[PDB]
Amino acid sequence: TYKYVNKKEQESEVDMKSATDNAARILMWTELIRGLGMTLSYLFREPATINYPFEKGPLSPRFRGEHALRRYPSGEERCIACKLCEAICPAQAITIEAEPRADGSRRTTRYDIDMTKCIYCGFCQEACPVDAIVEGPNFEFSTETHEELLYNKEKLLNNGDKWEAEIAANIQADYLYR
Amino acid sequence: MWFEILPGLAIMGVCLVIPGVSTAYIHKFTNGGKEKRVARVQYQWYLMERDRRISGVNRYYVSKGLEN
Amino acid sequence: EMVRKCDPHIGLLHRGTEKLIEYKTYLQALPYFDRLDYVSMMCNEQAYSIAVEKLLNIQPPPRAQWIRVLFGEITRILNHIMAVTTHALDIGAMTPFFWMFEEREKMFEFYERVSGARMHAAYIRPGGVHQDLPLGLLDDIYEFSKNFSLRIDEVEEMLTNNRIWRNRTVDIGVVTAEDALNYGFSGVMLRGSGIQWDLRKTQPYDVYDQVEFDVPIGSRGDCYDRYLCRVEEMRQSLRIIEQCLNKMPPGEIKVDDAKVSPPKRAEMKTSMESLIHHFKLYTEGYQVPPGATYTAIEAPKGEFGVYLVSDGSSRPYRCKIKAPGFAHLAGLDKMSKGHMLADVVAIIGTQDIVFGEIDR
Amino acid sequence: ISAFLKNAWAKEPVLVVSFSVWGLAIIMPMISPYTKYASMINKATPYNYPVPVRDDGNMPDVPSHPQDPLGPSLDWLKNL
Amino acid sequence: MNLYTVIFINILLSLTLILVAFWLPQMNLYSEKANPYECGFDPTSSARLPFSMKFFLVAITFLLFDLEIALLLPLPWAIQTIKTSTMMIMAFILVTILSLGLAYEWTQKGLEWTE
Amino acid sequence: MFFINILTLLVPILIAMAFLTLVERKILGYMQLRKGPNIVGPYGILQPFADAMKLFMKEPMRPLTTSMSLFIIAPTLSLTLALSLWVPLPMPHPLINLNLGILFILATSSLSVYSILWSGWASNSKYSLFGALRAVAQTISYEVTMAIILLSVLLMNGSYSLQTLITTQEHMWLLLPAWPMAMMWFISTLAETNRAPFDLTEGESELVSGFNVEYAAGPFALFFMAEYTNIILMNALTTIIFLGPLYYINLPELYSTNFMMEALLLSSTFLWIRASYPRFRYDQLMHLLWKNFLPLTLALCMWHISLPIFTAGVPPYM
Amino acid sequence: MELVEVLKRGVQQVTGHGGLRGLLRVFFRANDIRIGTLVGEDKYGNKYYEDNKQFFGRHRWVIYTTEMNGKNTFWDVDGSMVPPEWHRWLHCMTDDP
Amino acid sequence: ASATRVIQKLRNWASGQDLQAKLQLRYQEIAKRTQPPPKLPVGPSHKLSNNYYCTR
Amino acid sequence: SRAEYVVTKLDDLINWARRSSLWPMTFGLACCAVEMMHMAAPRYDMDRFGVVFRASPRQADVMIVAGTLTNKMAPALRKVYDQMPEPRYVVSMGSCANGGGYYHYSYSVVRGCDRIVPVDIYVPGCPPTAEALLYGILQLQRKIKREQKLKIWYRR
Ligand SMILES: CCCCCCCCCCCCCCCCCC(=O)OC[C@H](COP(=O)(O)OCCN)OC(=O)CCCCCCCCCCCCCCCCC
Ligand code: SF4
Ligand code: SF4
Ligand code: SF4
Repeated sequence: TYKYVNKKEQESEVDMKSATDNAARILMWTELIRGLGMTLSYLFREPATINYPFEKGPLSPRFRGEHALRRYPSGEERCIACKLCEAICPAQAITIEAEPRADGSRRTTRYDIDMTKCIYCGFCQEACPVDAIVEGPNFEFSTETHEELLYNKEKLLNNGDKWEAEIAANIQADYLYR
Repeated sequence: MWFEILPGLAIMGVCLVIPGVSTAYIHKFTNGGKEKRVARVQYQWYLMERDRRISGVNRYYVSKGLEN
Repeated sequence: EMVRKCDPHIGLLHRGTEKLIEYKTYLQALPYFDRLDYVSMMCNEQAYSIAVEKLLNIQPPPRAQWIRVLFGEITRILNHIMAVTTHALDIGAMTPFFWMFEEREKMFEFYERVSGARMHAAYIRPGGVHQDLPLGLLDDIYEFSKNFSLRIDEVEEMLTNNRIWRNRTVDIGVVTAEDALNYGFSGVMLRGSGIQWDLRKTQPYDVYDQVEFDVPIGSRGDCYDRYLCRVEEMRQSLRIIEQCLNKMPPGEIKVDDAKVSPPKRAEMKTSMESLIHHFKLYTEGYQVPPGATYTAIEAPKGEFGVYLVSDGSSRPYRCKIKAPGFAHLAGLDKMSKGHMLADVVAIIGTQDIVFGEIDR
Repeated sequence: ISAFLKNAWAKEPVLVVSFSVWGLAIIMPMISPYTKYASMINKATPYNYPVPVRDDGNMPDVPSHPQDPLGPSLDWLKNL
Repeated sequence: MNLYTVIFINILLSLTLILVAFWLPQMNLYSEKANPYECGFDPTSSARLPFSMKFFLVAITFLLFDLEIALLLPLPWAIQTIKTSTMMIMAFILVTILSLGLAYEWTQKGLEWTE
Repeated sequence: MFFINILTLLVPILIAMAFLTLVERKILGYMQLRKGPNIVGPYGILQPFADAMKLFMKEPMRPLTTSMSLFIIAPTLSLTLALSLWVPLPMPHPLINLNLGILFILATSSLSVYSILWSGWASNSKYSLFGALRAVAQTISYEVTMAIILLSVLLMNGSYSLQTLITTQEHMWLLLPAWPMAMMWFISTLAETNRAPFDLTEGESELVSGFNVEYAAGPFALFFMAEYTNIILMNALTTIIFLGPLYYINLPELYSTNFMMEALLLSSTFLWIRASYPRFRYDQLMHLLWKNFLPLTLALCMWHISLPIFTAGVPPYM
Repeated sequence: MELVEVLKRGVQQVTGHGGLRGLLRVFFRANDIRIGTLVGEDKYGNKYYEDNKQFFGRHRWVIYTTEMNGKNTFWDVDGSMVPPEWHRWLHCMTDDP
Repeated sequence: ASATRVIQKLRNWASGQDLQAKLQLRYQEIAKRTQPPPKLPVGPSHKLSNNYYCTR
Repeated sequence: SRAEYVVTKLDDLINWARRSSLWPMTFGLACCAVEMMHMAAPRYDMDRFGVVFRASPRQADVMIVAGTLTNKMAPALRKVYDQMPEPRYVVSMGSCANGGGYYHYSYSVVRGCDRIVPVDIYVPGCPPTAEALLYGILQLQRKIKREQKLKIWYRR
């Protein structure tokens, strides 16, 4: 079905009353006083803004931000260098170089993320079979140097040891959906 | 909120009030308890030049009366 | 100060998305579509998903289709807010922008609660949908929809019966229907000239046959008619959101075929089959058969199209993307004849123009 | 023509007002009685000295003093 | 001399302000910042070239209407004359003549611009 | 003491400009569902000083294609005229009592145009020249109506002196006799000063900041404060002419206070109007202000010539 | 009437931060006065107030410290100082501090 | 929510229609932010029998 | 008291001015500009901080590279940065501009605005939340707050 937006049904009915009304629309700007009144109404409403550093925007557990490399509750490193977080990374941001650890364990000697190539898509954390790399809540990690945004294993593990108290909760909230 | 505009409006108003009261009081102070004379025509200028030359001091705003 | 010739030299958001897509998989290539038209994100990935589904001979389930059309109409309201308010900024009226970008922030909260991204949510996948929407979200969409009518009424009160808006849009950008068809326009640029055409009606793709709405059509091809058409498309998208909320059936959100769509996170931790399938899906892909398609949807700008070419491999061989805005910009020179710099500015704003899809 | 003016009061009411006010400005001076007191008031204003006149001995209607009965009584300007 | 003084004061304010604006800050001049804007790219020609004006007839008739203003403006003094009928008729004639000229221009499409 | 009078007339007007900028931003904010500046001061009562200081620390631009003489001289002229326009203003007792104040205002503004019109030429560039020619068109549009409106309004005052309007309005306003002339005067004050919807010379979406695209520093700041000073001047003129406040020879500060109130109202109205409407077109402005305002203006001038006569209301020459 | 009641509410706002010292310490430092309920204090100094009668961006807020790790954040404040236990509650991922 | 009942009147008159019911902001009519856990359902092809991939 | 202390406080003042009033440019190329608009929008209002746009680069103190920078659009960016009058700052916004981003390996992309303009502050995201861009802008404010120019001039 369709409908017309600017098609007059039919014309040619005018008397002195309608002429007066149109001539008073003109010469008084009556359809402009309505815009003035609208903007005046908006002057007396509560503004939608927030004192940002002190009160902030609402986010959800699914929110995907800064990355982190997680650990088990035993402190054991949770990644195993299965090397598919970089298989699927559609920006080729992730590199891995892996070896046995001298304990006899599949673990990494390298986990880099050029966060200037990352598109923050979540594919790595929904591809990891062990919930090792995640995309956490921190969106406030701006820098004054390009080289700082090129991460490695130690920075990601620092993030994990920092944000575990948040990431564990976000995961607890969002699983049963993923 | 909209009452957070009243500070700037208040500075603006206190600043727009001064040019008037200031001019009035400066006029009264120089000319002396009197509005500053308007001389739109040559007759008023004649009156003021007269009152200057009556004073004994070259000031048109002493207003010598019936003590003469 | 009046224009005798227009030569748009686009090429300044040309990256090479099509070649990179040829080098990526079908899932790796999805966020490019979010990033092509970057104010109508979920519709682009809806088109891509539909095309890959057609190549796979697979359909998603009811719930996924319903939430897909829901978020498609949400994208329509996004981009129509964007277009209308940017057009107004260009013409001089700046308050609708600030009034409606709050509503867009609420919509971004919907995106960020469903996905984890305000804008570039890779939520519409080929096999249905990634993640089921959380508890307590349809209530919020309802609470938004019940008041968005008032918001759009405020904007329409400001600048429909106005004189400056009318004098600045009326008899501007006039297009004949034959000229529109030959130049290759689509969507609103057709319906403003009075061509009864909408793929949501003629070539319905998810559930649009199952939901009712009206298509606004214009009698003059001026900017004013195809402004009111956008306003009424926003209202009708709201009408459809009402229905999509009132019926959102239970069930799986992605295709229950683990050779195309990945399994549940716990199913890939007790079963070996589903782990194999996780592995191959997330490292190699799913090997769509050879062939080709052209699939088109009503993007909020017009006919967003994708011509995919394939092979037994897990990657695409060619993926051209039709951009509504390409042909509009081609017709810019025709529409600006006897007009001025300001009217040309308004004509740019009227096409619902965005260059990630044009240059791409 | 009544229909024409009915149409013009809707479309283009700015020129209707203009012609109406033009004709009114031209016609209303002809109508009022107060129109004639304007020249009389402009005449009454003494911008220049009324120069006295020599008593020939044949000037009865001319006064001998400011506040005599004779001369133009300006009481029509009062309580106009 | 009061008015001369006020104007000199404003003049010297403006000039002292420009002096400060120029000799207080720091400068790093080079040819790529001192060349005309034209929105990121370079100009294809000079700006000291013809800009066709499409309201020139409107400009000239504005000049003539300015003279009409100059003729109408003595009216506040013309009203304190004793006649108050000759001035009425003559001002009526002047305004009506100007309106007639405006109407002729309007009908002949002089107020429209040269497309 | 005349120099102290100059101070008391000039420095508060500059603070008024500076805080009008704040008021503009905050009113437009709250109309736009946001809070404007509330950070740099308590409620943002230092942002104007910050802007000024930052503008006077930036390096000025002396381009190569420019004509440096006109370039530097145009903002000078702009501010000088904006600040000399406040001179004869009776609030109620003026600084300079002229007998032809309105002609002084008219000529001063018609000369204020030349700041825009020479800065645009001197700044050798395209959008600059566009802004200049748009200023030419704007002035062509509004000057005739401004003059004939003002003539018709003072045709019941009896003089061009601004101080006589106070006695003309001792028992009434000139808005009820002349509300149509007041409408058209308001919108011509809106076309003058290059204020929205009749901006059309720094029309950021049509032109990229016309007649200022090549100006960066304190010169641009001078243009800015000239505009925001002429706004208050025109509101002061509207409220001296039509919205005549109470004189009360014993209480002149009452006149000053009511003048303040009405001027603030009308300036806030300018800001309101910026927030509400879109922009005209500089040919649509001509069509409006020739084909609607000038007919009615001439007709009402005829009316206001007839009216002193057929009502016996010819005013006095002093 | 209600004007008097909002004036009373403003008086309470002015007079619920200690005194003039404590009021200016919050007003020059956060540009707000709105009083709420103290949810809890952190191990650095942060305060984490709450007032659910406001709308859904201001029902929760922070008042930072003046020294976190020897940095003098009395003026130089940043959102990176909210630790993760309170980040989750402040960005409204929970109703559970 | 707090508009002192006369400013509410002013804005509802200048606008043209009641907006205290249809507000731009959100106070308590929104889905809250910590929720119960779900139990997501399971589509067909989980039949456990009479379900061979060659048939579907 | 001391000339060095007076110089320090004067520099604090000039930094306060340039920090409380930094006028960005209407220069946005891609999706990231939408989040810049959202920062301009009511919720995260920039004019609250004295950060209002100006269209001309000469009436501007900072430029925000909100989008993908291509080989065809780099001369224009550099012309604009040049035309900006010093003191001037740059904010690279988004992965496409910090580095090459999702279009790093393509034929028509410069792999960072670092190669064309000197960046003061990098904001990551695809897109960066306007919350995050705002954080980066306040971080640039903090960077201006510690410039110590007149101090070192005295110490020359
Ligand atoms: C006793 C008998 C004799 C009596 C004689 C008197 C008879 C009555 C006279 C009434 C005349 C009133 C003056 C009307 C002038 C306007 C003329 C007009 O028609 O409107 C002009 C313009 C046209 O709009 P449009 O729809 O395009 O119609 C034109 C079609 N040709 O429309 C516009 O101008 C709108 C564009 C300008 C918008 C600017 C924003 C205005 C905002 C409103 C603020 C109002 C505040 C005014 C306060 C003034 C205080 C000083
Ligand atoms: S997918 Fe997970 S386990 Fe495998 S390499 Fe990546 S982070 Fe490590
Ligand atoms: S979020 Fe996406 S782009 Fe970023 S590292 Fe993970 S897979 Fe790569
Ligand atoms: S970083 Fe992401 S959001 Fe920003 S321009 Fe690039 S693709 Fe768009």
